[PDB]
Amino acid sequence: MIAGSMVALVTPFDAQGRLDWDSLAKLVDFHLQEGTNAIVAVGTTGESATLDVEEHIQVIRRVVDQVKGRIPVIAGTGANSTREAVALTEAAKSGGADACLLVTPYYNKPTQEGMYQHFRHIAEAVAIPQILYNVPGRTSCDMLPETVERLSKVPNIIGIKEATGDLQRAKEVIERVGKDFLVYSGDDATAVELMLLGGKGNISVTANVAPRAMSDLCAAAMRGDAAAARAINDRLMPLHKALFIESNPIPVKWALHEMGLIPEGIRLPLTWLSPRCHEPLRQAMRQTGVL
Amino acid sequence: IAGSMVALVTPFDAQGRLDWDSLAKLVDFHLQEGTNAIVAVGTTGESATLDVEEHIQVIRRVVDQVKGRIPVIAGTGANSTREAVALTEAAKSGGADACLLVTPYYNKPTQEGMYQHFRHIAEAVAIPQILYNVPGRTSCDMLPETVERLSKVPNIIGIKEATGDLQRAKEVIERVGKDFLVYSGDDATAVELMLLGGKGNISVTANVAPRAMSDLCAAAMRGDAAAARAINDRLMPLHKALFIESNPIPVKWALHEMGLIPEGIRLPLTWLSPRCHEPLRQAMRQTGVL
Ligand SMILES: [Cl-]
Ligand SMILES: [Cl-]
Repeated sequence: MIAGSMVALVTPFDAQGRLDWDSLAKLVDFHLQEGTNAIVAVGTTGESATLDVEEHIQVIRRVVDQVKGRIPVIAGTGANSTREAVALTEAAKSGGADACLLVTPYYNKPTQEGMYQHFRHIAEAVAIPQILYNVPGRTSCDMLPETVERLSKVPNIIGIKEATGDLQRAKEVIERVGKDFLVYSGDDATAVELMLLGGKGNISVTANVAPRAMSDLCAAAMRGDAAAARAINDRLMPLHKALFIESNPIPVKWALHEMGLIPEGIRLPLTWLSPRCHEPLRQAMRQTGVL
Repeated sequence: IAGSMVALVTPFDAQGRLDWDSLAKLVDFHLQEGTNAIVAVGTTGESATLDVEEHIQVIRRVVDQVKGRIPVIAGTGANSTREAVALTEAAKSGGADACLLVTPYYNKPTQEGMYQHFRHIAEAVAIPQILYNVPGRTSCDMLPETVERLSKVPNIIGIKEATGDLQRAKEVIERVGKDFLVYSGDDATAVELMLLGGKGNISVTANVAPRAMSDLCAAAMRGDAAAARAINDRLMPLHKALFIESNPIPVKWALHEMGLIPEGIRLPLTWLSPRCHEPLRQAMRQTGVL
């Protein structure tokens, strides 16, 4: 089921920037062992922007083939061209993905109607479940709740990753969509509150490094155990903050390399975490018991 | 590379196919009306929805028609350094005089990552390169300290500053060498950026008012503030209405109304909403374009 703690998985690169399949296999085994509910491969945390079409499908198949159906595998397949998004989404389907996550078009600032038409088009073009993703702090556009509600009535559009961290927005979306349309957090610091409001999962950067804790956090929030959920969240807060001290996924790749899970590669225009940021993150990782 | 530089639309037919005859009409319109350069396949040209093959073909077609009469600048930015290098290499082979490279959108690089991205591209491809800062689209802002660093890299010849912030414009102009040229990417304020020492405007409004834009840039660049401002003030209703919905949705409606292009635009962009037709039509009539 496409709910709970879903890791926004990094894509590990060796120091020359090439895909590191051995390291990817370690990460997939770690999630399998620690209670992660789903894996999101080749999204923003996975450096979607710097993977070419051939690499995008390679990663998806390698994750799908290793997971062997044990938990869902969701593929990032958004683009700011409708045509490209269709091609990425068809590739995910061919690759064996259970669902796709599609960011709102970045850069070109479509109207709300253009957002509707874009997602309506992709939903009809490719028969795979699709999850919308609203992150205005990256895309420079905001899919408003009225538009989310319209798309919630389309076949194959199963939910939304809402990344604004605006809990008034979360509540408005949750109120306006059917109970079958699931609202997931895209903001690790506030995800507990979004799930307590009725959301059904967290597509999480923190989960890369604290998957068991995040799995426990989502389960607690999702059953309404507010005290338990907030307790884990409050303990993780320094790590949620540190993991965005420079743009995600720079901090989390540093953290995963410190854990011995991945190599030091990251592709331009992203850079390895600045040394001025290493202390706050290392401290958070020790404090939460991750390292 | 200076003056009124049109941020040229890419015309499509009703089924979304490239309309080469319409493109040629537009290039002739600019040649006749005093436009000083053409920026092909940028933001106003729907770079996002052109595939690699289409991108280069548009550049090739514009270059070949222009025949050296005015500079042709190609939009070649990307949010992957690897992609940006390929676009830039392609434009150079295609005969572009320069390339315009947006700062990486969506993935929010650090300032150091911006430096390394642009310096890599400037080393990789021997074609003049113009930086492009537009935080309202990219969700990152290239700060003047980074602009200055890059202004020392060979091959990096200028910057299109689209923030509309004239204190930002002044800071950039003061920090960089007199050889590194600062161009406006905000039509409403471009006149002031040129009066501050900027050297052109990479303009949406020039698509529909090329003569007026050319006259405005020439006045601003020789320091005739009164004449530059009077032209700009005249055009202001059009500058505003051309962003009533995200550019290039309004300007494509305007160019179709003028009879210059067909009514095609590629998803996720949509044809101008009906409620926006009147204010734009009125602004075009007020300003003498229609
Ligand atoms: Cl971030
Ligand atoms: Cl706009």
